[PDB]
Amino acid sequence: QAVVTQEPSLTVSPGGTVTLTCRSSTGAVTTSNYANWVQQKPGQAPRGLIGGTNKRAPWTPARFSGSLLGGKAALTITGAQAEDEADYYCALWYSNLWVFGGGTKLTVLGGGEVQLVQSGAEVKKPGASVKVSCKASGYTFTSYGISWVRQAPGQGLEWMGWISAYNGNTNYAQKLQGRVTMTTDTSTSTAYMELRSLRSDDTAVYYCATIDTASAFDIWGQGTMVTVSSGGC
Amino acid sequence: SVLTQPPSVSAAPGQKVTISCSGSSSNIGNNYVSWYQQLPGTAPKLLIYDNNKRPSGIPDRFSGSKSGTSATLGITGLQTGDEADYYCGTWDSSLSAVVFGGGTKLTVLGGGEVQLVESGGGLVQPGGSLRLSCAASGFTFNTYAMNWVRQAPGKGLEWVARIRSKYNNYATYYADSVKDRFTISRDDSKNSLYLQMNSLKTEDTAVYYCVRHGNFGNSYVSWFAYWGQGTLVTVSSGGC
Repeated sequence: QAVVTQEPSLTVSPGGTVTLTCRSSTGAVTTSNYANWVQQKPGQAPRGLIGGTNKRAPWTPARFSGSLLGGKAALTITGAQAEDEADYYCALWYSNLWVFGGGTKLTVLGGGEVQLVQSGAEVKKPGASVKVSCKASGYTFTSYGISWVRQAPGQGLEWMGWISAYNGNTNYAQKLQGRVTMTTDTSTSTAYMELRSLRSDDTAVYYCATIDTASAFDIWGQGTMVTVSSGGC
Repeated sequence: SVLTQPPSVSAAPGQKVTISCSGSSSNIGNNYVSWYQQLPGTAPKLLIYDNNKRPSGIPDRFSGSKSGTSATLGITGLQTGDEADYYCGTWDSSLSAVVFGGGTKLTVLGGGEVQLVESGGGLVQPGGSLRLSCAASGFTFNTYAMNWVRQAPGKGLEWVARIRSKYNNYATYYADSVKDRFTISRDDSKNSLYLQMNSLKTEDTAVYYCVRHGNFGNSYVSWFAYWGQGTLVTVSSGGC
């Protein structure tokens, strides 16, 4: 099976030039790989940007250009804007199949480019504790504030509290004070939420999210379902 | 809830819809308001921050305003993909906490923009099964091949399956990872694409996208032009 490889992350200042590359494990990337570039802005669905090495989508700005350079596919952004912050995926055609690279997380220096990955679903008995993890991949973890929001089935959003990944200070929702603990691990870029003395009404999807300069949550984790039931497993 | 919003509202495609949120001096009155859009089983998505600012990628048809102790979300030129639950959120000074409205579920009642609306995602046990749907609009569905592409949390894109149009004998293709477990199909009379997912494994956990091809100039057709919003499929034993 062919493997497509990309830089995991890059940073560019507004107005700068950045070159993203896409390597094939089979040899030099050729026009016969019809290199495609797909853009995924923070919290958005992806959208095609470049196809057939250098063909622009109708919505692709002139500042983006696709090419081949030294055996790799290349995506060049000339005069980067804050709007260009995204995860960029390249895809190469190998006879009867598109193989995607792992993506390049491009941060535009200003709220950097990250993906949040939460731990799996949990089944708990009343009285037990649950510890949910939230790992950030991309721009420097300590630049972030992490907030926890939960949602019971068919109900509204509920703020649980938040923490700074820079200094570790917390603020918890009044209802949960003394039952909830939020922590971070700098070495692993992971935020943690522990909720103790679980009861039936704790059954919800638990989300972690980054915090804005404005206290708005731009990037969210996929959520973690916690089911609290008498029977348990 | 601290913030008050109507439980539901309906509107037609191409029309304008407004969603209002009522608070007090301690919250909306003196703090910046945010708006979130939420599709079923998936995470909220930031639409508006600082009362009226859009993050990049949020269409210009979404707008926000604040007047005294009330805030309003405006959606002009409604699209089928705008059918979602909308939440207002702000900081409450008297509580020293983030507060949310109860959410307004917007129902949106060929035409419009290219839209790929997904449903059917959810949480299932290993060995379970799910059926995903993609309702297409804004183009002649029966002339297009469609693809399913998935993205596991914090990971890259992986092609799943392809179905050609009627003009190419509805030819189907599958990634080796899903061969014999998944079935791609379509119902042209319903403008719908399906993904039947049987014998689910924990490694099938991902956001699943339906994708439609598009012209990239007059000499190339990218399979990856238009994408749906995605539907989350979680396959877990729940630590059992």
